[PDB]
Parts: sequence; structure tokens; C-alpha cells
Amino acid sequence: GVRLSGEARKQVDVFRQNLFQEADDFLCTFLPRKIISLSQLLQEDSLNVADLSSLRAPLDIPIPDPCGYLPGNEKLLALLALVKPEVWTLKEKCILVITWIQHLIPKIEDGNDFGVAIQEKVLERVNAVKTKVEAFQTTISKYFSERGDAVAKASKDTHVMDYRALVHERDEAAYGALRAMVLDLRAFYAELYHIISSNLEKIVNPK
Amino acid sequence: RKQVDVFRQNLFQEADDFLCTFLPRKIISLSQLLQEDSLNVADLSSLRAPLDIPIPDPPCGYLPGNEKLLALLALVKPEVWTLKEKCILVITWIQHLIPKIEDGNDFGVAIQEKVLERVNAVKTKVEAFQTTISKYFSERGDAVAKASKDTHVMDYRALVHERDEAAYGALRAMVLDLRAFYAELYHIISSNLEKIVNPKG
Amino acid sequence: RLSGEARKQVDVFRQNLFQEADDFLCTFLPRKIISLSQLLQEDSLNVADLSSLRAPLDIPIPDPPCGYLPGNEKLLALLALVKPEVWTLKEKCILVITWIQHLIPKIEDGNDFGVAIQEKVLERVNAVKTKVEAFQTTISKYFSERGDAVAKASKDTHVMDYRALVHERDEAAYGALRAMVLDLRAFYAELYHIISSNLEKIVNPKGE
Amino acid sequence: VRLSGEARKQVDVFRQNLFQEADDFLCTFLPRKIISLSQLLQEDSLNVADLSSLRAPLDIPIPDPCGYLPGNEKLLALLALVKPEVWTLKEKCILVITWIQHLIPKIEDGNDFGVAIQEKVLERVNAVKTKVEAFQTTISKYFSERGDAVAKASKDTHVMDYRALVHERDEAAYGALRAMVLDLRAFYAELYHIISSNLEKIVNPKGE
Amino acid sequence: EARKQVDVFRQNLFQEADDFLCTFLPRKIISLSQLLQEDSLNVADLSSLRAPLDIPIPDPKCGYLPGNEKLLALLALVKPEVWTLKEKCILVITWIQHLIPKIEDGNDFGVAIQEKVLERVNAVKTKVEAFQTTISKYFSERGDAVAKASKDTHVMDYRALVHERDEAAYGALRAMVLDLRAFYAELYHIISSNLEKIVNPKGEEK
Amino acid sequence: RLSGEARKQVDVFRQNLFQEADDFLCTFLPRKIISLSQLLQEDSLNVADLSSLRAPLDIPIPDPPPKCGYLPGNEKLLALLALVKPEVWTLKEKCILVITWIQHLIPKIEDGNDFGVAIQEKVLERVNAVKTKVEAFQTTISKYFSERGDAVAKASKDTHVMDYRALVHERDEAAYGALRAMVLDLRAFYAELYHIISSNLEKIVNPKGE
Amino acid sequence: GVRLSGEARKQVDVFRQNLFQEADDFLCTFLPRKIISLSQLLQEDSLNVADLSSLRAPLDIPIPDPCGYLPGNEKLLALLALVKPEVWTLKEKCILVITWIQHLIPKIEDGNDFGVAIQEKVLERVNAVKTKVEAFQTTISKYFSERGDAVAKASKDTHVMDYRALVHERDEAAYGALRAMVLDLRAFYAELYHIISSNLEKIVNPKGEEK
Repeated sequence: GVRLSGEARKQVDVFRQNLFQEADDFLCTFLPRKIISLSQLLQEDSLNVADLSSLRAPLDIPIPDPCGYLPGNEKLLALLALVKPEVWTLKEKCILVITWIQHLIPKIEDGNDFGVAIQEKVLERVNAVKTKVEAFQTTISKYFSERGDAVAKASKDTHVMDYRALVHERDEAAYGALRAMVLDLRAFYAELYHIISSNLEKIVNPK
Repeated sequence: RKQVDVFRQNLFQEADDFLCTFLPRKIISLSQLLQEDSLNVADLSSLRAPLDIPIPDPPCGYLPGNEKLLALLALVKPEVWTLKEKCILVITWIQHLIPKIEDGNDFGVAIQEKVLERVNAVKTKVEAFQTTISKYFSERGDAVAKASKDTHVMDYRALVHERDEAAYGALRAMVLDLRAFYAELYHIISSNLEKIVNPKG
Repeated sequence: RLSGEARKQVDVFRQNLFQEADDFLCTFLPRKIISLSQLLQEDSLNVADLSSLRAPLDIPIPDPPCGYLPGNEKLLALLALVKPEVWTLKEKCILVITWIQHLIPKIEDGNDFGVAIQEKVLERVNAVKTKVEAFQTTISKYFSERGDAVAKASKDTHVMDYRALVHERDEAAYGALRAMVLDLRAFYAELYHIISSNLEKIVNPKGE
Repeated sequence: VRLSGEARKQVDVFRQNLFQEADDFLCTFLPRKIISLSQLLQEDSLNVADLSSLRAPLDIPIPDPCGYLPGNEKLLALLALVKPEVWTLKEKCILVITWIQHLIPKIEDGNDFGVAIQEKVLERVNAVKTKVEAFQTTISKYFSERGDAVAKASKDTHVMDYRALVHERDEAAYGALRAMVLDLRAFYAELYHIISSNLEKIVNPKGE
Repeated sequence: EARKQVDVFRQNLFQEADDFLCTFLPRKIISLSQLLQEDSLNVADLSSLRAPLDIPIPDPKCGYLPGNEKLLALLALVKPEVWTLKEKCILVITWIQHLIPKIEDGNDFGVAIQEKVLERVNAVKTKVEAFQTTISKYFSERGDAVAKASKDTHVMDYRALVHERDEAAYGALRAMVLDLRAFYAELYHIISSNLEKIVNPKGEEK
Repeated sequence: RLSGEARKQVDVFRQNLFQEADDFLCTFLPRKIISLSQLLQEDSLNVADLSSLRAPLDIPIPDPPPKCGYLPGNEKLLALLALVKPEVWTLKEKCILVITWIQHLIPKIEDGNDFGVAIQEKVLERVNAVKTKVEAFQTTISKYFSERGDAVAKASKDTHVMDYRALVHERDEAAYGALRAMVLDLRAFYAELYHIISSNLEKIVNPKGE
Repeated sequence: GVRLSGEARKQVDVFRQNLFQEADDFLCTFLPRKIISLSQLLQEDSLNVADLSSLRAPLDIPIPDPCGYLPGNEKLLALLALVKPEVWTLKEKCILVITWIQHLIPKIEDGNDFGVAIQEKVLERVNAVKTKVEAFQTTISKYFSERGDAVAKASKDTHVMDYRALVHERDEAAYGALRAMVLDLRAFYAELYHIISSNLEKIVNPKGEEK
């Protein structure tokens, strides 16, 4: 096996035990609560807007004839403050599930290959949600810089009505994407639960 | 753990509702949209918007966006989003129908993964549509901004009208694709549903 | 599962699509094939001297110690001929795709070979669509690039290379647009031949 | 569904016309071309001993602690020789492609080996077309890059490296354009040999 | 003579790796999980992260604009941890590769295990190098953000994003520690459970 | 094969090419292999102190509380470039020659005796990999002048930054090192081609036998 | 077989023999000396800095209230002059090992495939080392242009402290990377020795021709 000190084995163990308890806690209590909590958030009015013109923020740019203070969209900011911590907390939980399943990978042995193949499939699935979640964060970072460059272009060049029209469009595009984000996150949490739950037997001992 | 059940049951009802009522209605509704005149323009020169940029002479006002395209965009744009949403719904549905990974009877699960990868390919194309729409406003904006700043170059003017034609053609292709996508999903799921619900039997 | 409204709504479209595809294959495709090959005969697409393509460039030459700059009319007139042909094919590619996919049967273990034929024809049509979309991005590339070319040539009057490239873009576009028609003809022809020769298996991969 | 008397006859006229075109190209055109460029390779403009003779005058005032700058004539004259050769091959690549694809038979389980030969020759011709299109993007790269080079060299007079590179681009272009002719000769030659030696199997993969 | 100089390094490396695996790794695993307990890394209200901006609001030249202190203090904690792991990844790599035997036709399975563990460690190094490029991205991006916000005072979205970058950095830096803990943990478990086969893929004794 | 004396005229090219390739392989290649390895002995390519490479910069240093003269190129690098640059082009040309040669030796695609043709394709893909690397060298050379130019242009415009000045000298060192590696590679490439073709020539000329 | 001119066969042989001697010389004498020499460099204080704040170079940019010549970080420059020639010399030796192993590839023959497979594995490994070492050169080139653009931005916009902090950060980022470089280079030389040494038997004759 592996060489270890009397102190070194105890400090490996405390973490291992703490992690396993964390994962078993997350799977049983946290995940079902979260699944519901965001589906309940999806009921809230800010995420179910009928007329997308109500999203539109005031622009106050002087129309030319043949600059003051331009505020950011409040509605999107309030929405962002709701979805944004949810993205981060899932990414964190993805890492937790990954650390968990990998500590359940046994000694690479020629006997009984099928069991370990299941573990690798569940693991590659969790990695695929993490990848998508990280793709969400890069969509959020894309919003502020792009809306900023949009209003900066619209104010500098007052004569072009297309620059003005895109700023409102970015807000609609962000809104729609942020709505899709919650649905995805709900589906991701749901997907993880179902894949792990149904296969847990084999996941804990592939042998 | 009965708090997980309400969602599961609610989702299954949602998916079965979408497949039976929503999808056929949508399929028709956009094919009916394709009949409307705004999407079947004979002369593409009628699309062209006024430009009002002063021509220089050898020794600016306000430039409006294309109304016709804006009105068209307001029709296709919510259709793109609603499909992307339904793609997620179908995905969540099929994945909850994936059984315990078991050595017995591999063939059934292989069918589920094929239908799933197909829906993902539709979502990928739909997300490619949204990035085409986002590309329109910034590109037409930079086009008129360049055309107004440099009045002497007439190809800058000619491209603004070209972007509108390029957008129109793309937006027309979008509806056809969306119709085909909804149709494709229905047919793939319907014909295989038997195996999709229980790959094991 | 089916409902009273759903039964009708799916069938009408299905029947309408099949009729559309069978109509396209029999009448439209042969007519197109000829119509563009007849276009290829026209003089605007068979220019001997490419210097005749060259458009006037109104730029003052500097001396050692600007007005209107119009686009190339000849290319514009050519573009108005090829451009709708690119779009109409892309549309027909989608039609053929929707058609073949509605002919894909239940995924079944019995008789795998037939379905393999369907997927090959389908991947071929997708490869044609990919090339057609590559044509549209070549057309979009022309106006922005010729624009930046004349804008650079006017701003910097001293460089003769900028002036030389504007005329070169027009020649490069012309040659590409000529290649486009040839390709489009070949694509329509290729589709007809692949579908026609295999239609038997395409409609029923299983038999009976 | 069988086609009308005018419909299939119009599919036939093109088919027959294409086959005649391809058989004409293979027998007469290709050998003539192969020689014609190899004869071009003999010409002095393409075999320059001293590459400093390529160098064009720059006339930019040296600073102490602008007029109009002409393009390189020698390269322009060379370009006018290689450039139509690139386009004409790209066109012929499309012709060979349309030809071989009309020779692809019904996808059938019997005798797979023959069709595999057809696909190999076809993928080879596609690889030649890809390289030819890579040549056109090298030519387009020349004018914009030499233009930006002289524009930078004139704006910032104090830096010699800008001036040095303009002459370097011309040498880099020359060398590339020389390699282009060799490649085109080799491509035409390669096509002839691959098609000629395998023609038997190319026309009928099934045999008989 | 040449073998004597290769030997000292070889022996020194093996001792280093065996030292790292037994003493260093478990201590590190704990030390950062203990860091994760600290308050600077568990902030409830992310608005407390927000740094003062002092840019004059226009009405219908510029003062000194400092960087965020809270992020700087956090960076000084995560940043040396990223580098030290990258270093240890190289150490494990050098170790396992010196344990690769003569390529021989007999008993292929054992060497296949070694290559799998090795490709895993390389994947960890790749992710760690992706972390360094995220840190380098922070300063240049926050800099361009405040530079844009000061130059164009009128546009709020520039000012709002500077605070957003700090939140985005914070969240990423938090994820970094979690990942690093998981990486160290993952390496220990993969090596420990397979060590037998890792030292001798062939199976020998003397 | 319907008409024309021009079939005796695809023969002239074929024969001319084969003679060219056989000439290149026997006489040219060994001479080249040596000639560059002899170049590698020359002092300009074996510089001890890389500070001797450094070219004068003459940019006025600012003073804390005035436009530049003429800024020459690095002569040492220019002289080196004039030696490596024609060698890169001549190899790229010879790669095309070897390619045209081996492809004319590919026989009728036939089911009988597959192994022989597999050898031909391996040698061919190898020569293509050499050409790819040689074309990567030309794009490194083109990168030098534009990058050194933008470097001095930035250094002169902004006099106050010493790192802009420092990188110009660094590009010259980076170019030198790369150009040295280039000749080593070219020697190795010529050597590699000779060995791969020579040892396998038997199978390369007739993959079938007979 | 291959046809040869008397002069050409002499000219092919002299190089062949010279290369083999070079490679055998490199493997036996150079490589062990290098392995040690850098690991001895790793002991030196400039590469083992406790406080990374000591790396920080003076910036002299006037703080605004609501010019000058800015020198390059000497410490990094002195470090660069140490690692930089080591990167180049390894890249050169990678080419040498490659030329060597490829001249040991025999006639492609159907008999005894296993031996040649070993040669290709060692070769692809050396190529992977060369790739990483070319990735190091592009990291070094990245340093000067990036630090330059950093101080140029920091001087132009005096009011933004983030630009000023990043310049010091690049130096720390470079230092850490340059430290990792030496470790990697040591590991690369070591890795090459071990892979070649343990397999040399098969590397010289994959066919198992009697010694």
C-alpha cells in the first residue's frame, strides 16, 4: 500500500471523513431544497415579464438636429444579484461531487472493469455541467463590458440610432439568457441528483 | 424525499403537455407566419432604409434603424428563445428517463443518448441564431457610424443596406430552420417514444 | 400519444412537406440546373480582359516638394444575380434535410444497412449547406473589405498599393463569384444524382 | 416519379456536356498546361539570380537629428502571370469533382472496394483545391500587407526596419509566387497520373 | 563518474517525492481547508467587497484611484498556493517518469497504469496554469476598467463593472482554493491507492 | 488518350522530373548537408556574448522636472538572414520535388499487396511534415521585421519606457537564437529525408515488386 | 539499395559518423553535467527569494492630486540572462537527439514490428519536450512586450493604481514562471536520460541484430 506517519494518517482521515459527511449532507438535504428554491424563484414576477419593453432603461442622450448621466439598468442588476450567487454555489458543489467520486475510485485492478466505468461516466457528466456553469460566468462578464461599450459608442456618436437600439437589445438578450440560466441550473441540480441517486449503489463500491 | 417527487411529476406533465399540445400548434403557427407578406418580399430593394448622409462635393442629422427588420426581429426573436427553453425541457425529461447504468440490455440506453445528442445539436444551432441576432445591431451600427464619419466612401453606404438584406435572408432561414427543428424533434421522439420511456422493457 | 387537434396539425404539415420535396426534386431542380448553366453563358460572367472590370478611382495623386468614390457597378450587377441563388439553395438544403429526416424510421436492431444510407445522404446535404454558408460569409467579406480599402486609399494618397488592391478585390470577388455559380450548379447536380440513384432505399431503408 | 420528355433530356444534355468537357480537359488541356507552365518556369522573370534587382524605389525622406510611392512593377507583372493560373486550376478542380461524383454508382452492399477508390481520388482533388484556395489568400495577403508596410514606413520615417520589410515582402512574395508555379505544375501532373492510372476503376467501380 | 552524478540527483529526487507524499501533502490538504474557514474567504454580503471609486459624476481632472485592498490581501494568500502546487506537479511528474521501466513486450498492463496517473497529474498542471492566466487577467482588466470609467465619466456601466470584476475575481479565487484542495486530495488518493503498481509495474523483488 | 503528340510530351516532363529527383538525391543532398554544417562552423552563427549582437539605438533619454534622428536596422542579423533565408526557400522547393517524385511512383490502386503502398504514403506524409515546418520558418522570418519595426516605433514615440528599448535588443537575440535553430533543423531535415528515402528506396520505386 | 557517388558516400558518412559521435558524447558527458549544473543553480539565492516584495522595482510615476526614465527590473534581467541560454541549448539538444534516433530507424519491414514502435515512442516524447521548450521561449517574449505596455499604460494614466500594481505583478509572475522553467528543464534533461538509457539496447537496433 502507501507509507504514512501516525500524525499524517490522522490528518488525511479527518479531511476524508469531513468530505464524505459534506457530500452525503449535500446530496440528502441541500440538493432537494435548492431544486425547489429556484423553481420557486422561477415563479417570481421579475423572471416572468410579459412585455420586454418594460425592461428598457432610460437613455437620456441628446438627439442631434440637421452629455449628462446615463444610468445602468436596475431591473437587470436586481436579477443579476439573484442568479449570480446561484451560478457560483453550483460550481462549488460540482467540485465537491468531483472530490467525492474520485475518493471512491478504487485501486486500478484487472478484476471487474465494469464498475469503474460507471464511476468515470458519472464523473465526466459532472465535469460537463461545471464546463457549462463556467460558460455562464463568461456570459455574465460579457454583459457589463458589452453594455458599457454600447452606451459609450451611443453617447460619442449621437447621430446613429442603431447604437441606442442595441443597448436596450443587450438588456433583453441578457434577460433571456439569465432566464435560461435558472432553468439550466434547476435542470443541472435535478440531473445530478437523478444520475447519482439511481446509480449510488455502484458509485460507492464498483467492486 | 417526497419534495423531489412534486418537481419530477410536474416536469413529466410539462413534457407530455409540450409534446402533445404545444409542439403541433407551434409547427403550424410559424408555417402560417411564413405565409405572411413581411417574410415573403419579392423586391429586396423595398427593404432598403433611408440614409440621409450628405454627399461630398469635389473642389449630419439622425440616421434611423430599419423599421422593417425591427418588426421582423420582434417576430423571430421570441421564437428563438422559446425553442431554446423547450430544448432544455426535453433534455431534463429524457435524462430523468435514463435508468440505472446496468450491464443488462445496453441497446435501449444507446437510443436515449442518440435522441439526447440530437436535441443538444438543435440547442447549439439555436444559440448560434442568438449570436447572429446580436451580431446584427453592432455591425449595422458600426456600418452607419463609418458611413457618416467617412462620407466620401460609397461602399460604406452600400453595405448598410446589404446588412439589412443579409439579416432579412438569415431571419427568413431562421423560421424555416425553427419549423424544421420542432418538426424534427416531434418525429424523432414520437417514432421512438416506446423505447425512450423504458429502454429496458 | 395523440390528441384531436394534434392529429391534424402534424399530418397537414407532413403531407405538405412531402409534396414540396417531391415537387422540388422533379420540377424545380432540373430547371435550376439548366437556368444557371444558361447564366454561365452570359457575357458578364465570361469576361476576357479583367481590366474592363476595373472601376474609376477618383483620387488626387500627391506631388513631391476628395469627392465621391463610387462602388464597382459591374460587380454589383453580378452580385444581384448570384446572391439570390445562394439563399435559395440554402433554403432548399433545409427542405431536403427536413424531408430525409422524416423518412428516418424507428431505430431498430433489424436491418442496420438501410439507415446507414440515409445518414450518408444527409451528411452530404449538410456539407453542401456548410459550403453555401461559407459563400455568404465571402459576400459579406467583400463590401467591408472594399470599403476599408478605398477608405485607406483616400486617407493615404501617397501609397499606390492601396489603390492597386481595390481593383484587385474586385477581380478577386469576380473570380470567386464565377466559382460560386459553377459550385452551385455542381451542388444542385450532385444532390439530384445522389438522391435519384438511391431514392428507393431513401424512402424505405427497411423494405416493404 | 419519372420525369417529362423535356425534363430528363435537360438533365442529360448537361450530363453529356460535362462528360465531354472532362474527357476533353483530361486528354488535351492538361498535358498542354503541364508543359506551358514548365515553359513559363524557364522565363527569366521567374529565375532571378540577384533578389536585390527585385527591390523597388522607396523615395521616403530620411530624417536628420513625402511624394507618392509606387508599387513593385516586377511583382505586378509576375502576379499577372501566376494569378490567372491559380483561378483556372480551381475551376478545373470543380470540373473533375463534378465528373467523379456523377460516376459514383448506387450505394450497394455488393463490391465495396471499387467505390473506395473513387472516394480516395475525390478526397485528393479536394486537397488540391484546398491548397489552391490557400494560394489565393496568400495573394490577397500581399497587397494589404505591402500597403500597410509603406504606410507605416512613410508615417514613421525615422525607423529603417519598416523600410527594410517592404523590400522583404516583395522578396517573400516572389519566392512564394515561384513556389506557386512549381506546386501548380506538380498539382496538374499529380491529378493526371492519379486519374490516368486508375481511370478503369474510376469509370466503373463495379467492373464489367 | 557520470553515474555517480546521475545517482545523487535520482536518490535526492526519490527522497523529495517520498517526503512530499507523506508529510507535505496531508499538511497542505488541511492547511488550506483551514484557510477556507477564515472570514476573508467566507463573505456573506459581497457589497462589503466593493472599493471606493471617487470619480466625479457629471452634471447635465481626476484624483488617485486605488485598487481593492480586500482582493489584494486575498490574492497574497491564494497566489503562492497556485505556484507551490505547479512546482509539486513537476516533482510528481519527474518522479513517476523515473519509475517508467524499459519498454518491453512482457506485461503491458502495469505501464498503462503509470501513464494514466501521469496524464492525470498533467491535467492538474494544465488547470493550475489556467489559474495563473486568470490572475494575470484580473489586474489588466480592472485597470482598463477604471481607466475607461475615469475617461468616460458619464457611462455608469463602466463604474458598475469595476465592482463586478472584484466580485468575479473573489468568486473565482474562492473556487481556486476549493479546486487546489481537491487537486492535492485527488493526487494523494490516486497515487496512494495505486502506489504498489506505480513503483514496479512489472512486479519484482530483491 | 484519344489524340495528340502531347502524350510523348507528358513523357518528357516525367523523364525530366525523374532525372531531377535522382540528381537531387545523389549529388545535391549530400553537398547541401555538408555545406550548411560547414556554415554552422562560421563565427557569425557561434557568438559567445549575445551583447555583441546589440545594435545602437540613439533614442534621447527624457529628463524629469525633442524628436529622434535616424534609427538603423541590426546589420548582424541582416547579414545572418541573407544566409539562412535562401536556404529555407531552396528546401521548400526540394520538398515539392520529392513530393512530385514519390506521387508519380504511386501505382494503380489495387487490392493485391497493400503493404507496399502504405510505405509510400508514410514517406510522403513525412516530407509534408518537413514542408509544414519550413513554412513555419518563413512565417517566423516575416514576423521579425514587422515586430522589430513596431518595437522601435513604440520605443521612439514613448522615450520614457526603457523596457520598449530593452525588447528591441531582445527581439534580435530571439531572432538570432531562432535563426541558429533554423540551420540545425534544416541540416537535420535534409539528413532525415536522405536516410528515410535511401533505406527504403527499394520499396519506394516499386511497392508491388516485379 | 541506394546508389551513391564516391564523394557523396564520403560526404554522407562523415556527417553520419560526426553526428553519432556528437550524440554519444552528449548522452555520456554533457547531460549528467547539465543535470547537476542547473540543480546547483537552483541552490543560488536569486532563484530562492523568500519575500517577493524584494523583487519589486522602483516606479517613479507622479501621483496625481484631486515623465522621467523608468528602468527595467534588474533582478529579473539578471535571472533572464541565466535561464534564457539554458532554454536555447536544450532546444538545440532536442534537435540533436531527434536527428540521432531518426538515423537509427531501419528499413520499414514487415518482420518484427515491436522494435520500431519503441523508437517512435521515444521520438514523440523528445518532440513533446521541444514543444514545451518552444512554449517557454514564447513566455519570455511575452514578458518584455507585456511589461512595456504595462508601464506605458501606467505612465499615460497616472490616476489608476491598478496599472501600477500589475507591473510589479508581471515581475512576480515572470519570476515564478522562470523558477518553474529551471525545474522543468532539469526534469526534461533527467527524463530524456532515463528514457534513452533504460531503452538504449532497443533504440540502437530495434531488429535485435547481434551485438
